Amino acid sequence: GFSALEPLVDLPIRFQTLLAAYYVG
Amino acid sequence: LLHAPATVCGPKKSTNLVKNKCVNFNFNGLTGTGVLTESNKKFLPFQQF
Repeated sequence: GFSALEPLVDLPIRFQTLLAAYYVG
Repeated sequence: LLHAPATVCGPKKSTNLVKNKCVNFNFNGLTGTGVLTESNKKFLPFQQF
């Protein structure tokens, strides 16, 4: 499937996650 | 004039909208000359130009 990713928020100024089956690219 | 690229925004001196004549427009970054008619094209909520 094809789906374009719209901008969510641009913020002016080791990766972990918490709660699964998540990917990482 | 260092560290992050800080923006201090600026003055907000807005004028009335022009219906149909050749005027000089300053649309918050865009400068030119033309007629500002109404539109039928539909934009997106994140798209500005």
